[PDB]
Amino acid sequence: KLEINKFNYNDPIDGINVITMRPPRHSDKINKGKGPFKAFQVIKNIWIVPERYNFTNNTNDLNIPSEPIMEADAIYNPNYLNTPSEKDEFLQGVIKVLERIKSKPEGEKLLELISSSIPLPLVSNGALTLSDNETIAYQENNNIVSNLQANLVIYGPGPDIANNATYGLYSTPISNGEGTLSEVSFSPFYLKPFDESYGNYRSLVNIVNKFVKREFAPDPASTLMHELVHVTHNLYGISNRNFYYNFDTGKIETSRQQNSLIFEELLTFGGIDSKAISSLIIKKIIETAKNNYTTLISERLNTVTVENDLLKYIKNKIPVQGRLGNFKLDTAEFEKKLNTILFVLNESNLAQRFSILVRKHYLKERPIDPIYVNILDDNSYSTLEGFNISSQGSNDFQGQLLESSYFEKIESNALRAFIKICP
Ligand SMILES: [Zn+2]
Repeated sequence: KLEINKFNYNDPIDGINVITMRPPRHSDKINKGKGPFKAFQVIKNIWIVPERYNFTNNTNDLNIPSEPIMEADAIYNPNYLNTPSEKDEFLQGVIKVLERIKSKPEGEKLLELISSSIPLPLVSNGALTLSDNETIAYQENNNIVSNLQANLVIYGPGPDIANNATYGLYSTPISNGEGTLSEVSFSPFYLKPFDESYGNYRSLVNIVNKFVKREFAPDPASTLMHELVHVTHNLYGISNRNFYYNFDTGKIETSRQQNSLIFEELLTFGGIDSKAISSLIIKKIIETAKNNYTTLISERLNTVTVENDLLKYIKNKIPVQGRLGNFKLDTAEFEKKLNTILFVLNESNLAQRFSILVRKHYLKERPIDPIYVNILDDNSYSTLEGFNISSQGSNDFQGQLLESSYFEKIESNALRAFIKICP
C-alpha cells in the first residue's frame, strides 16, 4: 500500500529521499541567492522542505509589515523556523498529519492521486520529457547533481505564521489542462480558531439555552487537506482563480463584487454554499475542461512516438482510448474523474469522513486570535482521531473546543508581532 517515509531533520543526504533542493522559483529576481534547502521525500513525488515560504512577491518579506495590516488575526515572527530544533519539530508535525490523512481510505486515495498525477510533460524527439514544471533540482556546491520528480513541495508558513496557502508554479499550465507542480505553505502548530454553535460545555446555571456559538480550533489535517484539494486542481490543470461566484445572483463573474467568493475557494471548501450551484455553471466548467483535454490529446499526446514510463503515468492520469498516435479522450471516464476532483473532493466532505468539525462557510464572520498547539503529544492529538480522542471523552468534536488545555494562548502586540506562547 502507499508508504509514508519517516525522517529526522539530521538524517544524511543520500540523493534518493534526502537532498538539498534548489527553489523552483530560483530564476525570479526576488529569490536570487536563496537556498539550496534540505528536503525530504515523504511520499513518492511529495517533498517536505522545513523552511519559511518566502518565494513570491507577497511572501518575500517575513518582517512585521510597515503598511496597514489587513489580516487582523495574523501573527508575525521572522525568526520562526530558523533553528534546527524548530525545523525538526515542523518535519515531524507534517509527517504526523500525513499519517493521519492516510489512516482513512478517502485520505489515502487523495495522497495516491497527488503522488501519481504528474503534470502533462512536453514532447521532445517524440518522447514525453521532463521540465522544471515536473521536477526539482538537487544542487550541491553550485552544480546540479540530478533532477528528481516532484508534484508537491510542502514548506512552512509565509509572513503570517498561522496562514496556509497553495501556489502553482506556471500560470498557463495551471488552467489549460496540462497541470503544474504545486508548493504549499503550511503551519501545523499555529492555528486560527473559528465559531460554531454547540451545547456541551461548562456553563452558568442561570443561562437557560446553552446552545450558542463557541470557539473551536481546526484539525490541521483538515487545514492540509484543504490545500491538497487545491493541489489536485493544479495538477489536473483545472484551476481558474479569475472567476468569482456572486452569492446575490448565483452567477459567475470575472471580477470581485459586493457579496462574492473566488470560485476556486467555494469549490475547495464545499459545504452548504456549493449545494445550489446552477447547472449552467457546472456544465460550462466541465465543457471547458473537456475541450482543453481534447486539444492536448490531439496536439500533444498524439505526437508521442516513444513509449516510456512517463506515457504510462499519463495514461493512468488521463482516461484515453485508442492506440499510439491516435488516442481519444474517454469521455465517460473523464467526466467521472473530473466531477470527483471538483465536486466530491473538498474540505467539508473530507472532514465528515474524519469526524472533524469545520465551519459552515469558507468566509469567517470575525477574526479570532491564533493559538499554539503541540500536535506531537499523542495525549493531545492522535493520528487515528486527531483531537477528538474517544478514550479521553473528546469524541463528537469536543476535543476541538478552544478551551481544551492543549490550545495555548499567544500574546502579540498591536502590530501583530509575536511576543510569546502562554504555556
Ligand atoms: Zn483555499
